[PDB]
Amino acid sequence: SISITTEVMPVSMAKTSVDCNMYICGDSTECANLLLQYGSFCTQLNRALS
Amino acid sequence: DDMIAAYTAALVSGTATAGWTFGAGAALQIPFAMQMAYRFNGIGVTQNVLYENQKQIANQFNKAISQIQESLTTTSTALGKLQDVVNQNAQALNTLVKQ
Amino acid sequence: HVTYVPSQERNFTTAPAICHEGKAYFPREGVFVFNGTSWFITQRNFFSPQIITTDNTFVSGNCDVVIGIINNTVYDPL
Ligand SMILES: *[C@@H]1O[C@H](CO)[C@@H](O)[C@H](O)[C@H]1NC(C)=O
Ligand SMILES: *[C@@H]1O[C@H](CO)[C@@H](O)[C@H](O)[C@H]1NC(C)=O
Repeated sequence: SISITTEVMPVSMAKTSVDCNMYICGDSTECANLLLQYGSFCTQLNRALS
Repeated sequence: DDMIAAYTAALVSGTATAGWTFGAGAALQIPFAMQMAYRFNGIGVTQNVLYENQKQIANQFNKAISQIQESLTTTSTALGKLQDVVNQNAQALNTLVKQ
Repeated sequence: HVTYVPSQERNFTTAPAICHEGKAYFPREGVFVFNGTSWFITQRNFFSPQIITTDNTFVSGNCDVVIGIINNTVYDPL
């Protein structure tokens, strides 16, 4: 007999990006000023996601 | 690096002198033309094709080796995924220093 | 894992092909070997000498282009 079998495999997932400034301090200038010295952590996160 | 170079030299010498038999066990000597004939026979081509066109096949082999040599002397990004490893390690350590 | 390991190597004198009345005879599978008396054909992984016949070999061309060809005879059963 001749049989045909199916096999399904994932290849990719969704590409995503975050913006630290809006997630942490949404439209607040004082919070952004206090966040200004955490920039290495956010550039590390953005490098990982990209 | 000298130890790894010695390992690769041993592998290339064993391939050029013994063939395929030094992985299954003890090395068996065989002249290189006969080893080439078996490799040709392994892909469905009879060995008279090798034995009658040996000059052309040898010349094409030498020409291909020279092209590989010429490609690596010009600045390019052929080894670009080996550079990424050292770049990533250096960047991680410098990020630890700056944080 | 149960595996097969060959052993007890032996040296023979070998040739790529044999010439016989202006024709080149190549083996089907195996190699031509010489053990000091006469020429046989054998499998590569085990030593079992066989008589060089027309069934073992095939013909392609004449014997002036192949490097290392020798003169010998091929036994026809008929
Ligand atoms: C070569 O092989 C043949 C096979 O019959 C044998 O008769 C002969 O004695 C062998 N010669 C040597 C030197 O072993
Ligand atoms: C035997 O071989 C030699 C060299 O390969 C060749 O010159 C000679 O013609 C051969 N014998 C015959 C009968 O063709």
